[PDB]
This record gives sequence, C-alpha cells and structure tokens, in this order.
Amino acid sequence: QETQGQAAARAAAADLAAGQDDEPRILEAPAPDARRVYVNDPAHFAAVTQQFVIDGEAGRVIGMIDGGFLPNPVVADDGSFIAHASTVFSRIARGERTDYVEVFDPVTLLPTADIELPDAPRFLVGTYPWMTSLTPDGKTLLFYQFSPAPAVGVVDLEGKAFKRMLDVPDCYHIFPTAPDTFFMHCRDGSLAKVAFGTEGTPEITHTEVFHPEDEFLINHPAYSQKAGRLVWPTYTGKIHQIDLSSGDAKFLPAVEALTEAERADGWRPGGWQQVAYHRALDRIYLLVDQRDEWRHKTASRFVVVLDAKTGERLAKFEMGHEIDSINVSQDEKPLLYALSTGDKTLYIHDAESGEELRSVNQLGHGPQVITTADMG
Amino acid sequence: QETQGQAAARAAAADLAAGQDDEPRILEAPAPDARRVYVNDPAHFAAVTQQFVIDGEAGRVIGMIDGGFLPNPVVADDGSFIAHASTVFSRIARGERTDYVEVFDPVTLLPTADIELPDAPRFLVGTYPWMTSLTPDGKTLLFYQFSPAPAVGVVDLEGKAFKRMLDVPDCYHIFPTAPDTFFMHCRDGSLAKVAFGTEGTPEITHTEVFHPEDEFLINHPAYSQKAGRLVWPTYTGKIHQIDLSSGDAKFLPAVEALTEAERADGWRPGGWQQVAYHRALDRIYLLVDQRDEWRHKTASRFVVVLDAKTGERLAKFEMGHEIDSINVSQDEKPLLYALSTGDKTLYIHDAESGEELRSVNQLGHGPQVITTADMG
Amino acid sequence: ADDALAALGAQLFVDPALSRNATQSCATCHDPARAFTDPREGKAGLAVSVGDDGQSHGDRNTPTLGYAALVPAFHRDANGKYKGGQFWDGRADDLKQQAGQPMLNPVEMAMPDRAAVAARLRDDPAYRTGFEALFGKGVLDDPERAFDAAAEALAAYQATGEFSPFDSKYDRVMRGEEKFTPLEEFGYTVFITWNCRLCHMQRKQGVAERETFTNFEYHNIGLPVNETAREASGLGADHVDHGLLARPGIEDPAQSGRFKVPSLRNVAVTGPYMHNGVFTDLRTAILFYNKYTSRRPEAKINPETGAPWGEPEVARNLSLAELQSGLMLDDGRVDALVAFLETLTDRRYEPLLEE
Amino acid sequence: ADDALAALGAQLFVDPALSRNATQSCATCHDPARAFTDPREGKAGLAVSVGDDGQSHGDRNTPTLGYAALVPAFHRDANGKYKGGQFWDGRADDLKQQAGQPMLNPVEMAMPDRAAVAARLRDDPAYRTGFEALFGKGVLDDPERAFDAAAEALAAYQATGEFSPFDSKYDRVMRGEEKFTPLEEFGYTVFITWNCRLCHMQRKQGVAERETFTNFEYHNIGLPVNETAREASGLGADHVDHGLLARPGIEDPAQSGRFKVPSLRNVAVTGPYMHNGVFTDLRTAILFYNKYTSRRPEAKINPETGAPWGEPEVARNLSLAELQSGLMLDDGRVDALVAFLETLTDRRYEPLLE
Amino acid sequence: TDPRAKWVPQDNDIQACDYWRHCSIDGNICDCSGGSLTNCPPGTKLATASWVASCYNPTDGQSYLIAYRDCCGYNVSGRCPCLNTEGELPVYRPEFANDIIWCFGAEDDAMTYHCTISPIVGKAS
Amino acid sequence: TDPRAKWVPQDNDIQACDYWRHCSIDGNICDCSGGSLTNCPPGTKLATASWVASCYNPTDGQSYLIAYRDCCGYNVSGRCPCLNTEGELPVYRPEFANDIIWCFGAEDDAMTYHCTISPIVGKAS
Ligand code: HEC
Ligand code: HEC
Ligand code: HEC
Ligand code: HEC
Ligand SMILES: [Ca+2]
Ligand SMILES: [Ca+2]
Ligand code: NA
Ligand code: NA
Ligand code: NA
Repeated sequence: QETQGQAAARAAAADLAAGQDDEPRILEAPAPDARRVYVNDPAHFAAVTQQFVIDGEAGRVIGMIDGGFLPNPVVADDGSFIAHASTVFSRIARGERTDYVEVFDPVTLLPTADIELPDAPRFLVGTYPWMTSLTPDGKTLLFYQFSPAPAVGVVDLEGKAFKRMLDVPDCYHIFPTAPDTFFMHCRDGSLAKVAFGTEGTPEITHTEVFHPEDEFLINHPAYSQKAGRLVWPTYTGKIHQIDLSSGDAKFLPAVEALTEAERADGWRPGGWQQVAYHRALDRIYLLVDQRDEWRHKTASRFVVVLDAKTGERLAKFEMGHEIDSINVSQDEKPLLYALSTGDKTLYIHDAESGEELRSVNQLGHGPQVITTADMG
Repeated sequence: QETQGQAAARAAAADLAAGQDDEPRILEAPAPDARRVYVNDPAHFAAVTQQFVIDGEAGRVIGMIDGGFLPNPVVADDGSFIAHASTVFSRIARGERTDYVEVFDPVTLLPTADIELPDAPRFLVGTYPWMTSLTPDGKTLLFYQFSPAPAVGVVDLEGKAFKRMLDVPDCYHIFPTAPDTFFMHCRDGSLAKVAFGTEGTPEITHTEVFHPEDEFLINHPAYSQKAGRLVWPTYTGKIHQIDLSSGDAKFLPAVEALTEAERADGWRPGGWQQVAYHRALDRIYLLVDQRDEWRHKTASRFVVVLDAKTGERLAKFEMGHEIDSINVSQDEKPLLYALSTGDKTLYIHDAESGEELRSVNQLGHGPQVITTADMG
Repeated sequence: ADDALAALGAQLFVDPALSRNATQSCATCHDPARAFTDPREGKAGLAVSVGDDGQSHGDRNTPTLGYAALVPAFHRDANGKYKGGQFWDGRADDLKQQAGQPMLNPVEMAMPDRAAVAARLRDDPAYRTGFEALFGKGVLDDPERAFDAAAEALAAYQATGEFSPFDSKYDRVMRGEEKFTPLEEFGYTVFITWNCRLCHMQRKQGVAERETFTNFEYHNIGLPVNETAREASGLGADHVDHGLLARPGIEDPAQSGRFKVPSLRNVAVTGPYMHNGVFTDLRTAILFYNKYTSRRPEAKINPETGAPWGEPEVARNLSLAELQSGLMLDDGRVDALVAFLETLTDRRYEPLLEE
Repeated sequence: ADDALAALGAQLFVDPALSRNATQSCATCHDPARAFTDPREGKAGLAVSVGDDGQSHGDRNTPTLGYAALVPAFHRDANGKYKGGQFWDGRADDLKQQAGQPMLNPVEMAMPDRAAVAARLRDDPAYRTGFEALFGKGVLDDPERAFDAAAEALAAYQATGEFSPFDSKYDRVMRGEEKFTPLEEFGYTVFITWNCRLCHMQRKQGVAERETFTNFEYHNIGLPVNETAREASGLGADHVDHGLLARPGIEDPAQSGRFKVPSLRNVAVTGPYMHNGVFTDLRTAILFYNKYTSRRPEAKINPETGAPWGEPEVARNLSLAELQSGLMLDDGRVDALVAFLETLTDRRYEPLLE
Repeated sequence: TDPRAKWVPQDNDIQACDYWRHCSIDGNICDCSGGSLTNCPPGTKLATASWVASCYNPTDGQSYLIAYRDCCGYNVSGRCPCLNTEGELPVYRPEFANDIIWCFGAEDDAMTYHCTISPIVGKAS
Repeated sequence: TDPRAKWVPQDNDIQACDYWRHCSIDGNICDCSGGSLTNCPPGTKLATASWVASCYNPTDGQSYLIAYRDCCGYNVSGRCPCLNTEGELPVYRPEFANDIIWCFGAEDDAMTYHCTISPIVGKAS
C-alpha cells in the first residue's frame, strides 16, 4: 500500500534525524533484468521523442533516453546494451538531416557509439518495432529504407560503422535469423529470405505465398528471435504462425484468436502492438474488442490468451482501460504490459490472472511501443 | 455563430459542386496588422518549442514558427519582420550547443537571416520578453547574457552578423531607447543607461535608486518603446513609471494598482505577464487576485484597469478563466489578450467591457508569452 | 449546319488534293486505323513523318488527333503558366489556326500558297456545293476566305464524337459498367499517388467531366535528341528544338525546351513516344521518369539502346520539382502503370493492343 | 585526568626549552594573540616562518591551530578521496603524530633527536611531577616514551574548548542569538550557492553539528609559486611542492599538487593566504577563484602585483570541475563574501578585525 | 465519441475528425495551423507523395479519392489531431498506408511532419 | 488544490508538489525520472550552481536551506512537474530566483533542463 514517494519521504526523514550524509551524484540504473520494460513515445510525430526505462516489478521509472524524429528502439535480448536509429535536423525540424545510430550502456545510459548513416536512409513511419532489428549475436543492426525503394541498411555495431545498403524486392519488415540472414514480408504474399555479405548481391529466396491478397497482415507482428517464431495476426484475429528456427520458413497451422460467434458479433483485434508472444509458455496474447472493421488502430479493452500449438483459448481478460499496445516479460510468472496512448500510462498486469498490479503514468505525449528483453 | 470550420466546409462543398479548381500550395499569412497576436510556448522547459501567429480579430491561427530551448521572441513594431534568439543542440538536448538569431518574413514566415551567436552566449531562463530586444530602428537585436557575468550582446540585423558583447554592471533586462542606447535595471535599485558606439567600452550611467531593497519588482514589466514608457509593478501592485522618451530617465509619480483595503484583504498581482500598457489610451492593465504573498506566479482571475497619469481605477474585470499572461492590441477599441498556461488557450476580450469574445485553444504545452506589434 | 460543317471536314481530311503532288492527305500521317498517327516507316522509323515530296522528314513525332478537341485555346493563366494551343510547342492558338499550317509547309503537304489550295478546292464540284452552302457563293474564289473555311471545316470535324468517343475501359469503369483487374487498379492508384497526376490530369483537384490525362501545361522533362530523326530532318547538328520558346510572341527564356503535356489517351497504340519519337516502347517512356528518382545504375540506361539516356537537348528549365519525387518505380509498378495506360485505349483500337 | 593532560600540554606549548637554542616554542609561530599563527616579519613577509636558528625559513605558511582538533585522522574514503590528517600535505596522521615533527625539524625547533627533547624535559621538576603523575615514574628517562607523551599532551591541549570555542558571529546567528546584516546574509547565501561549499563545508548535504568550513579533502587549485618565500626557504628554484604526493605511502600521481582544504574559521585574521602565503589580502584570495570563471582581462591579474597571477606550480590534477563553475563573482559579491568570512572570526579575535 | 464505433462522415465542419474527406487522415488538419483544407501553412513545404483513400461524401452520395499530402519541414502542429483508417491497409500496400510520413518530394528535402491536407484527386473506382 | 492559497508543506510524499523541501522548486522532481530526492537520473549531468530557499519542515519545526540543483543534458522529464515560490525573488536577486536554468558547472557543458533535486545544505538565517 505504501507508495514509492511515501517510502522515500520516510527514508529521507530518518536520514535527516540520524544525520546521515550522502553525496549528490548521477545514479546508475539497476542491472537489466527480465522485468525491465522500455516504453517509447513517438509523441504523435513530434520532432523530438522520449524513451522511458521502467522497472516493471516496482512500477518505477529508472531512466530515460532522448530521441529525434520517429526513432526505432531495439533492446539486446541478453541485456548487454540498448540502441536506437534516430533522426535530427539542424534547425529543429527544418534544415540538414542527420540519421544516426546510438548504442547505450544499459545502466549508465551513456552513448557508447554514435554511428552516422549516410544519405539520410531511415524509413520515417509511425514506429514499428520490426523495421529496425538486431542480429541474434547483437553485432549487427539492420534498418529499413523505403525511399527511393525498399532497402535494408547494415550497421556494424561491433566496429561502430555503417556498412552498406542492400537492394531488396518489394518487401517489408526485418526478422533476423542469423548473423547474415533475415526475413521480410512481401507484397506478393510470400516471405523473402535475405542472406547477405559485405559486398555482392545478397541471396534472396522467396517462400511460397501463405495468405490471400485480401487478408491483411498487421504492421505489428510479434517475433521471438530465440524461438524463431513469427506470430502474425490479420485484421480478423486469424493468426499466421511461421517457424523460422531451422533457418528456413515452416508454415504452422493458422489459429483464430476469436470464435465464430465473437466474429459474428463484431469482435476484432485493434490498437498498435496488438500481439504479444511468450516463448517459454508458447502463448499468444491479442488485444481485441467489439469494433467496426476499419477501426483497427483504436484502443482495445480486452486481451485474449491462447495456446500457440492448439489455438485453444486459455483466458479473456477485461483490462479496465483503453489499451493500445501489449507485450510480456519473458520470465516465469510473466507480467502483461498494457500501454495506453490516451492515458499516457503503462498498466502492469499479472499475465496469469489478468489482474492490474500497478501503473506508471506521465509517459510523454503519445507512448505506443513496449519493448522487453528475452534474457532467459 | 458559423465557425471557421463550418464556413470552410461550405466553401469547399461549393467549389466541388461548381467544378472550381485551385492549386494545392503554400499559403501566405495575411499582412501584419494591429490585431495580429503572437503566443510563445516555452513548453515547460522542453528542448524544442513553438510560436503561434494568430489573427486576434478572427481568433484564427495563421502561422507557426519552430524554436529551440527557451527562445526569446521579438516583433518589430512597424510589422516589417519578426525574430527570435534560439538554442539548439546536436543530439536533442545533449552535445554541441548552437545559439543563433533568426529573422523571418512576417507573411511567408521564411527565415531571411540565420545569425550564429559565438560561445553560446544566451541567457537560458523562463521567458522574459525584455531579455532580448530590438532597437527602435530594428537594425539591431540586443540579447542578455547572465553567464559568466551580466553582459549584453549586439547583433547587427542589417549586416546579418554578430558584433560584440558589452560588459555591464550587475543589472538585468534590456530597454532600448535609441539606435545606440538601452536601459537596464540593476540590483542596487537604480537604472543603468548604456550607450554603445561602433567600438570601445560602452558609456554607462546610473540613475538614483528608485526603490528600496525590500520592494520586489516583477520579471515581466511592460515597455512601450514608441512611448519610452517603462511600467514596472511590484509584488504588492505598486507601479513604478519611468519616462525614457527624452533619452534620459525621468521618474513619474508612483501609483497603486490596488487600494489599501484590497491589499489588507490579500489582493496581490500574480501570474507571468501580469501587466499590460496601452500607449494611445495611456492605460495600465494588471492581473490581480486574492492570494498568499508567495503565490506570485499562480494564475489570476481578475484584471484591473487604471489611468497611468492619475492612477484612478477605470475598471475591474472578472476574467472567467485562470489567466497567467495579459497584453493588449495597440489600436483603438483595443483587444485584451488573456493567456491561460493551464488551458493552453488564448482568450480574447474587449478591453473596454472586459467581455470574452473568442478563444484559440490547443496552443502547445505551456504557453506563456503574448507579443503584439505597435503599428500606429 | 453543325453536322454539315463537320461532314465537309470529313471529306477534306482524307483528300490528297490538298498536297502539292496529290500524294498526301491529313489521314496519311494522321491515320484513323492507328489512332490518327503515322504508321509509315521513314529514314528514322516511325519517329518522324515524311512529307508530300517523298523525301522531306519533319523533326517532331506525329501526334494523335484523338481528344485534341478538348484542349483550351492557347493562353497564360494567373499562375504565369502557359496552357493550351496545338503542336508540341503550342505555336497554334487552336485547331482552326493549326489546320492551315500543314497545307503550306514544304516538309509536309507543300502547297506553295493559299491561292493554290483555293484552286484545288474550286476544281471539285462537291466542294463548290459543300463550301458555298455553309459559307456563301464565291467563297472558293477568295483564297483567304477558302483557306479559312477549309480550316474551319477541319476543326469542326475533329470536334466530333468520332475523335473523342470516351469509350475506353477506363471510361466504362468510371461509369460503373465494369471493373478494373487488380493490376489495372494498382496502376490507377499509382498514377494518382505518384508524380504522374501532377501533369497528366486535367485538374489540380476535383474531378474532370471529360478527363484526357493532360493539364495542357508546358514542361521540359529533359529528353535527349533523337539522333536518327534529327539527321533525317536535316536541321543540323547544331540545331536546338526550343519547344514553347519557338512560338512567335514568347520571349521568356524560361520557356525553352518545354513541350505541351500530351493526352495519355490511346498512348498504348501511338508509339514511338515523346515529341521526337525517341522511345519505341511504352515501358521505356515510363522508365525514363525513374532516371530522376532511382539510385540504381540501370536507371541511367535507356533499355532500348543499352546506352545512357543522353544529355538533355535543353539542359535548363527542367521540371525538377515534379520529376524529383523521391520514390522509384519498381518493375511491379511499371507493369501496373502499363496496364492502367492500356485501359485508356478507345474501344475501336482495343484489337491493336495485341500487336 | 583529561584536564591534567591538557594542562601539561598548555605548559609544553609556550616552552622554548623544546627548541635547540631555546628561542622558540609552539606559541612563537602559533601565536594565541593572532589565532595561533605567526605575526613575525621575515625575508618573505608573513608568508613563511623563521625557525629556532634565526636564519632558516620554511616553504609553507603557518596555519591556525584553531579547530584543527575537529579534523579526522588521515584516510582514503569509499570514493577514493583522501581525507583528514594534519599539515598542508597531510603527511601526519593526526595531532599526536604531528606534534613531534616541528621539535625535530632543523628548519623549525631543531632539536637533534628525541633523546635531546627528553633531556630538556628531565631538567624541569614540574615536568617530572606532571609527566610521571600521568604516564608513570621514569617516563622522562626513556626518550621514546617521553617524546610520545609530550606529543600526547600537546594533542590533548589542542582538543580543549579554547582552541575551538564556536563563539563566532556565525555560531551565534545559527543559535538564533542574533542576525546577519544584509551584506553578511548575502555573503552566506553566495557561499552556499556558489562553488565554495563544494569544498569549504563539512558535509555534501545536511547540517553539520560543529561546522569548520572544510570537507578535509585534498585539492589542487592551481596556485603559482610564492617567489620570495621559495627564495627564503632555501629549497632551490628547481624545487616543486608536490603537496599530498609528498606523504609517505602516497604514490598515486593524481595526488600531485593537491593540498588540504583549510578551515575558514578565523580566516579574516590569519593572512597571508594559501599553503605558501602568496596572497596578503583576503579579497585577493577570493578573487583568485575568478581566474577560472571570469572572461574580464582584470581576472588574469593579481591586484597585489598588477601582473598575471602566474602559471601553476603543478600543472595537473587541478580541480577544474569544481573551479570552472561558469559564474564570475562581481565586486559586490566579493564584498559580500569578505563580510561573511569575517563572521567566522572567534569572539576573542573580533578586536583584531581592525 | 465511441472510438470503436463505425465512423460516420459529415460535410459541415472541416476542423472535426468526422469530416468526410478525413476518412483516412493520420496526424493533424492543416486548416488548424494556418493552412486550409487543401493548402499548407506558411513556412512549411508541400509534399508531392501521398497516401490515398476512397472517402464517401454524404453531401452527394459519391465516393472520391482523397490524396492525403503532407505539409513538411515543421514540428507537428498539435492542433486538431485526428486518426482515421477507412480502407487503410498495412505498410506492404503503401498507397493505402497512413503511418508513413508522406513527405517525399517536398522542397528542400523536408521530411518532418506538420499537418496533412485533404484534396480530391479523382472519383473512386 | 487552490493554487492561490498559502502553501501547506507535508513530510510524507516526495513526489507531491507540497513536499516541504520543494518550497521553491521550479520544474520536475528527479525522483520521478530515475533519480532520487537528492540524486540525478542516469545519463544526465549534475549542475554545481543553485537557486536557494529556506523551507519550513513541519515535522521538526526547523527551517532548512534547500539548494536546488538541476540535472542537465536531457529534455525535460515531463513527470511530477511542480512550481512553488516560497521566498522566491525576481531575477535581479538570482540567488533566490527560480525561473533561471541552474545548469552552470554541469559536466559536458550541459545546459538543458531535465529535473531538480532538493538537498538540505544547511539551517536557515
Ligand atoms: C507529313 C505528315 C502530316 C500531315 C500530312 C499532317 N500532319 Fe498534322 N501533325 C504532324 C506532325 C509531325 C505534328 C507535330 C508537329 C509539331 O509539333 O510541330 C502534327 C500536329 C497536328 C496537330 C496538333 C495536335 C497536338 O496535340 O498538338 C493537329 C490538330 C494536326 N496536326 C492536324 C492536321 C490536319 C487537320 C491535317 C490536314 C490538313 C494535318 N494535320 C496534316 C504530321 C502531319
Ligand atoms: C512535370 C510534368 C510531368 C510529370 C510529373 C510526368 N509527365 Fe509524362 N509527360 C510530360 C510531358 C511534358 C511529356 C511530353 C515530353 C516531350 O515529348 O517533350 C510527357 C510524356 C509522357 C508519355 C509519352 C506520351 C506520348 O504521347 O508521347 C507517357 C507515356 C508519359 N508521359 C507518362 C507518365 C507517367 C506514367 C508518369 C508518372 C511516372 C509521368 N508521365 C510523369 C509531363 C509529365
Ligand atoms: C617555525 C615556526 C613553527 C613552530 C615553532 C611550530 N610550528 Fe606548527 N606549523 C608551522 C608551519 C610552517 C606549518 C605548515 C607546515 C606544512 O604543512 O608543511 C605548521 C603546521 C602545524 C599543524 C597542522 C595544522 C593544519 O591545519 O594542517 C599543527 C597541528 C601544528 N603545526 C602544531 C604545532 C605544535 C604542537 C608545535 C610545538 C611542538 C608547533 N606546531 C611548532 C610553523 C611552526
Ligand atoms: C576545489 C575545492 C574548492 C573550491 C570550489 C573553493 N576552494 Fe577555497 N580552498 C581550497 C583549497 C584546497 C585551499 C588551499 C589552497 C592551497 O593553499 O593550496 C583553499 C584556500 C582558500 C582560502 C585561504 C584560506 C587560508 O587559510 O589560507 C580562502 C579564503 C578560500 N579558499 C575561500 C574560498 C571561497 C570564498 C570560495 C568560493 C568562491 C572557494 N574558496 C572555493 C578548496 C576550494
Ligand atoms: Ca507517338
Ligand atoms: Ca595564513
Ligand atoms: Na532513333
Ligand atoms: Na611573495
Ligand atoms: Na609519496
């Protein structure tokens, strides 16, 4: 029941009465752990943005990172570092554009690399986690370019240098599977496998087509790199699962997050990060609500939980808030994170019972992106 | 009763039905007039900020200007141009600092000068209009420096070049009176007259002390350059008037904005821009309310109007909102502008009756500073 | 009156008697079997047309007369933009002012003067009846009156439904009579979201009653000289086609190298393309625009030659703001645009889409 | 007991028998009439003190003994900052380890050895009585025991209320017994809000029970050589005072040129200033800190000489983070600081303030 | 007011998020920062690129293609924010995708988002 | 809640604007962005300059000098914003003025405002 502000008031008062001295200094953030959560605030397209580093267990802000225009956050699954690809201009939002990658120490939050990307190659878009991605070894950052044509930028984080742009087909997103390989989703309904090198045309192979042109795959699929599991909902809550663990695409049976009766009654997924995936539990979490078919970006008030193997529903949680994005911690007894862009508040739930445990408010102007590390 | 959005919908429906074409283009703002009003948003210390250019008569946003960290706006009284001294950093709020002056065309809003200020000389502070000031001819901008010591920078707008820093005594604010002369307010209770040639040490003269040490003069006095009138209220609402028109400071009879009975009942000025001065009417406007003596920066719900020459109260308005800043248009039948930082809204009143006429909402994050050109 | 004026025009249109050696009519170069364009092969292929002397080649590609009736008379709008007129350089105010020019041009129909044209019209009993019924007795006896009347009839004929039927698949789709294929619909969507719509749509905004896929403006898109056409024309290696600047009255050097935006209707069947017929294939015309946007090396290369596109004939006043769109057309979108532009073919020319 | 030991130290303090030629005692250089500092004019003015031989001058200024008993024993804290001890360079662990060094220092009291000190103590019947009642019979016959015992008595004497009365105007104002004047309050406020308090306050935060206006830390503030004093010292113009690095056991090169933060109590009456007494005036000492903050040409100038201050004796390990505050003290604030520092004068030294 | 309810177009106020032309707008209505329905505010730069939508006009029962062009080179206006997605498709069908900052072709390489205009470019089919 | 009323200090919650040490704070409480009552958040830079005030502590009846120092080099935190002005004086008395960004002395010349700490630096008078 005692709040963090109350506990700290008590502590400060005891220090004063006991005459305890302390040196004003720059704090270190607590060591990265499973229940650390990052919240990014694209701030409804503002020229500058903020990331909030949060201890989900305490529901406390433990640090922040400044960003530019629509930056892409990444978090190393092992917890060794965080990075973003970001964009600034010499006169706030006008003038010379500089695109750059920064790598940060996860406890001091100090930048340890600042890597300029030549010719302003970043894709400026409402933030999609999988438009910038780390290789499993954490040595390479891959970023998407849309203009003048779809391309993937290769950034050597180890050597702290931009390497090259890769010409790709008409395809989107970046799901890395190895130090030299990633997958993309293509207009034609296939996945493209891109195996690349330092120079030379990459080896690009297309899987078979796995969905019709009129099934619409959401901009925020869940991807577990360690499981090689791509969880891709459509507008109707039908879920495509692709097993990439062999290094090649294996198409798993499709599952329906909502029942036929629910669909008949207007139930659809909706929000920003509509889907989460828990690796160890092999569970899928989906933001759903009753909605018109073209209100697919509005907040939802319910989360359905389902077995990835069988498609069997394990739970339907009533969230009690307008939730735009979900994600999970990847430990045992995980937390379900529920982010409200409207409330500017991260609601922290028990993923088993769906009960609201605590919350962190005042998270910028329009927070949308939750990231966690899979350290287990 | 028809709102601008409604009127715009009708016009657009008419164009469509009549088959009228129009080329999508960049609009020009209407010509600067007496009823144009500028509202600056320091954004509660945000690293980037915004200025809103408003048609006061229509209650319409006609343009915007981006700024950096706590910029100082100025507006030439003849309407020929607007300018600010601003501050940017190479990595949002960290890295290499650049202080600069920008001059803008007042109809296209295009920057026509970008003048870098060497050695990061700007005073970074909650925005005070008279910490950066134009000379009456508009060929020179004068900005205040607090660190390492009180100093004043001379920026040549005609040649688009920084010229030099002026060494001054322990004084504050900048009230220009001539192409080569400005006044400051000093800690010792005097005013300082500073006369600067093309080169050399400035000639600095002091007036006699005009207030005691325990009489506190607010951070936002009103200064009419064309009148050479300095209107300076105290924490209690006592108003110092200094005439600077002859080139030298002549101290007018002090006047009380509140009565002794009101003062005993805890009536005190309060807000940000607490005072306004109308030149033609020779009239003073003060934000007042009932408040504790150390709540001097809180919003006020009342404005009192008094004759500057005599000190007789001409009116007392109940504003109807929490008001932080006031200013007036410098034309006949003037508008009284009442800006609310909490509501992010410029409320536009008739200065004669004090009646609310219209409002412009959604003016940033914490708007604080109103500026108007004196064009008559 | 209206039917009759046009009917007279129909006769004049196919009459070789309006050429010096009587080998050539309007319909020789503006062949109704090929969307009113020239199917004949000359020294430069189908790029430029051979006149009545069997030797002289023009320096510009013969354009369709389909939908030319929809173009406003030449003028300068309030935005300072010249609009309308006829010819690639807009040197004719309208259809009527245009019609007489081929008749007197020695590289084309080659009649020495108006009196010569009046003499040929006079020799035909059918014209004596036709002309006098519409214009009065003795019209053909006055060279100026007769020449003017002939132009009038020819202008009126080009304004008939025959020339602008609006019966393309695009038209039927916009009526609700049929639907676009997914490929054509994608092509349409690309057309209206990419830079194409900035020049190849009638209006800046809204919907046109009778769309012909041009805004009637003048732009320099930076095209190279067609070397075999230029050589065949005999105008010289040092010759520059100044486009709009060549119009008498225009002195503004900013108009140099600008040509009238052509209607894209029937484009699929009216190759070769551009004012000098430089590109053979429709796809090549589309790929030319990629040179301004694509970073790939292939974008610098004309696929028909394997060599670079070439230095612009006029390397100034280029419409860079519109051309430098920042987005490259992938092959999928070029495919789509081709499919869309094919829907702009008039129904009667749909069989020509195979060849 | 504790009283007796102190009383013995009181005798030893003013006794010239502890110098080779019996010309000087502790009190000669640490004069109680001048807040336990040296009023005597030598070859370098009051910058350095003359020893027992009448000729030998030191290289360091004689510091006050007032409040020195509040300094903790020498140690390295958890941040790796050295704190405490005695002497400008902290070479002595505490007051006890300090006391014997002046006795045996040839440029000071100049006793040849502990045997000689014991011999002199043995000659005094009141010392035989005094020492033996506290330390046991025969204590003065053992050189080592006698020397250590004498060091103990002097340390105890220095720890009495007389050396640290806490009766300055400052202490009275903190007890609510009176008020600062306007100028004094401004000075106090400037002191706690400007860089001064980062070094001249006991704690980082909170309230000290017995404030002596020093954090006991070691800092190089970049002072130049005192030319005349260095000349008088006889140490040679090639000599470099390395401060804390001179302490046996200190090997860390980052400590070179650092000196112990002095307590500012009685500062108004213990001029000249700094470890080498280079500045005669208190205002000059305050003005030295402007050299790192002010951009005015006058800031590069020592007002006592009219020439540039001079390059640092040791051009490394400068406390630049603390010193480069970004704010220059104007004359009014200098006046204010002087007026505040004057309130740190002990009651008994207030008449000296003129 | 019910965010999940079927969107209902009106043709009576261009500053409201239910204005019919705004059926797939993402960002801010340019009319609210010194632009107009189909023009950019002073100081900003008009993009040439766009995302499209077929929007139903309740005044005339017709469906029109709106090409949503961005006004660029300024920080986001913050006035009249709206997000609608009638027909809006995922990023891999970018001509119908509205998360993309459609600032390509803007003068001076302007790529920051300020506001969006809602011009009609053609009839829907 | 009544903004104009005499400010009432409490000693039970450091994140609230009525906590006694915040009697002349301007900006944001660092405890709300990964700092603490008297420490800066990670990545920011601690200033040496300060505005000052005597704040009455209701618990022990004593008045303490709080030297408000800023944590700098980050954009403003946006969490737990507060503006109090007990004893606060105009800019010409800077030692007591709180509109000023007191980032002077911060490492890396950091001058942007993130948040403010509230350490006791002495007793009042
Ligand atoms: C020798 C082949 C030839 C003949 C015969 C010919 N033309 Fe042309 N026509 C052309 C060429 C080549 C152009 C483009 C010339 C230019 O732009 O300078 C053209 C352009 C036109 C245009 C302008 C269309 C546009 O989009 O700008 C019209 C109208 C036209 N001709 C009608 C006629 C009529 C009517 C006749 C019969 C009197 C005729 N032409 C005879 C080859 C011919
Ligand atoms: C800046 C205005 C402008 C833009 C943008 C533009 N065009 Fe053009 N287009 C022209 C002009 C002008 C010509 C004639 C050039 C010449 O011959 O000198 C032309 C010629 C063509 C032709 C040849 C037609 C003929 O009859 O010779 C095709 C096909 C064409 N354009 C299609 C496109 C497509 C598809 C796009 C979008 C990728 C596009 N254009 C972009 C103005 C433009
Ligand atoms: C010749 C003059 C002279 C005499 C006699 C003298 N001192 Fe000193 N004292 C000094 C000087 C000079 C220093 C500084 C030396 C240094 O730091 O290297 C000093 C330093 C000290 C300190 C360290 C204070 C501090 O703040 O660091 C103490 C304690 C002290 N002396 C006590 C004594 C005692 C006890 C005696 C008698 C045994 C004594 N002194 C005799 C001149 C003298
Ligand atoms: C970096 C820590 C530090 C800061 C900041 C600092 N000082 Fe000092 N101060 C010292 C040290 C160390 C000495 C001794 C220097 C030496 O002699 O080597 C000293 C010496 C002095 C002396 C001479 C005292 C004596 O006994 O000789 C005065 C007076 C003084 N300081 C006042 C101030 C004032 C006032 C300020 C604020 C403007 C200030 N100091 C800033 C550490 C500091
Ligand atoms: Ca052709
Ligand atoms: Ca001294
Ligand atoms: Na050719
Ligand atoms: Na000297
Ligand atoms: Na040593």
